[PDB]
Amino acid sequence: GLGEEDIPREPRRIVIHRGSTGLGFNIVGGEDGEGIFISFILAGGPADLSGELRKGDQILSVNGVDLRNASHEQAAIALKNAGQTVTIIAQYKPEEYSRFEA
Repeated sequence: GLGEEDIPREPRRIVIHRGSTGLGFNIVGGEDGEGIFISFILAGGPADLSGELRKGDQILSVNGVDLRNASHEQAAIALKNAGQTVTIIAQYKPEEYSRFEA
């Protein structure tokens, strides 16, 4: 069925050190079964300088807090409260991201 043939990418661990405005990305999703996806990387911000996160990554967890079925507000709160050194588990899911961004 739909999604069964998506290419699975291995989840990755990305450690981000918070900067003056945050972690340097934005998120969409957290509603209607859509997970939390990175939609924006701020130029020069922590996520950018790390070089690892990208648009279309789903954030699976933040500091071990599961965000697979979290609301958008829950995800934003988790990111706000994650401290100075933030451990993100992300999985690049371009097929899904594309289906949800249409």
